[PDB]
Amino acid sequence: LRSQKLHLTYIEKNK
Amino acid sequence: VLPTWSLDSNGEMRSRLSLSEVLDSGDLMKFAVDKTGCQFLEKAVKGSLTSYQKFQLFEQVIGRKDDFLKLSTNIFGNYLVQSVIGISLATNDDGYTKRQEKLKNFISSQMTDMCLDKFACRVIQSSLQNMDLSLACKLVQALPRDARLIAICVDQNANHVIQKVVAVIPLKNWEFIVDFVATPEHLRQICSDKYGCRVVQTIIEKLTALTSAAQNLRERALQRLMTSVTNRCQELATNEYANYIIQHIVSNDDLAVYRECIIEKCLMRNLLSLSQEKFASHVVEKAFLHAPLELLAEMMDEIFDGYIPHPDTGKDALDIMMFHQFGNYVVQCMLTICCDAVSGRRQTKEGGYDHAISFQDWLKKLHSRVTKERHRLSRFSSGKKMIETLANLRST
RNA sequence: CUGUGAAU
Ligand code: NA
Repeated sequence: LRSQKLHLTYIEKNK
Repeated sequence: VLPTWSLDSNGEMRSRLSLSEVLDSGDLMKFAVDKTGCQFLEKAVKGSLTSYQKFQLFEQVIGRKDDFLKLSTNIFGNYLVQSVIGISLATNDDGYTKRQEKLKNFISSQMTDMCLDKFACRVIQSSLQNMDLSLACKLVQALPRDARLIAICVDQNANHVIQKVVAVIPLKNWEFIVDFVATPEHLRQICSDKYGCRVVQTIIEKLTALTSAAQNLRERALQRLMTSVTNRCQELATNEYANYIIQHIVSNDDLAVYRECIIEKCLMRNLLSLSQEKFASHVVEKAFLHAPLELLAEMMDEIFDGYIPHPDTGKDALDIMMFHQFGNYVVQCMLTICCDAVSGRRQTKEGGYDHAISFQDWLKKLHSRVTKERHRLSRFSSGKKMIETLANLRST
């Protein structure tokens, strides 16, 4: 299991 | 420590002693601070007492200020003080008024000092519970109104005094505590404390559970505290202790309007990040478990189609959470919710419309990812539980 | 036991 936080770019609801 | 007249030939306290001999000797203060002597007095005051025996106990235990404080702050004497206070409140003689009045003046003058003491705070808690409400409120009026109230809320001992006030005292007399904690400079420093968060939660629980004026008082105090919590819920949800406050609000149906505000303005568009937090992941779970179905659908849609996959590996938000030390519990929560709804253990109808097909669609997406990564998931206990969860559902 | 909270 990973311990570091990984981010992904958010997608708007209308996109 | 014990007087020599009370000792046998070996130096130990004489067995079978009369309570009257201790009362008439003037050496009660030695017995009350001794383990053996105070055990004797505790059992003695449990039996029947004459009129003058009660008066002797009232004068020697709760009658003199310096002796009262010395016994209240003693590891053993605090039990005798509480017993004598109970006997004093149960004896409705002519001196009843002056006794409780003097008891009130003793506690009020040293309120904060007794609240912060490991043993004297028990005397205050037992007083608040058993005294006349008019006299117990005067103890509440002796609580500090300034920054010293922070010390009382976050102290290991004094925090239980506040919670006792919240439980037995009318809100009108302790509304100032709600205003104090709801202040921005006080909310985060008290909610983020081990003992202060217990104070805040107890306040929320009491304000949630008479006249329209009393209801208006309860609603306006809860509104003020909820506004402050929602204004800082991002910092509170990620906090080691304050996360329990956000969870309790989200999990309480009587606070629905505030739950949706926390979900709408704090958790949405931050689900992937908050799911990988040690403390906020518990908040995300509670949000998934208690959000209205309309907001639950938006939370599901954010995890499934709300993030651009990694341009190199192609892994999306579900992949990251599924293999994170804390995010994996959020994925297990989503799967359990969908399996419960499909198998008839969770509510799927709202507004007279069955949303079971939405849970089926989310279940398909979760089931297909577990299938695609079953090789890696079968090596984790969290992956094994997801595989077992889907196996039970396909047994049916 | 893959992950957090009260004083005799
Ligand atoms: Na667990």
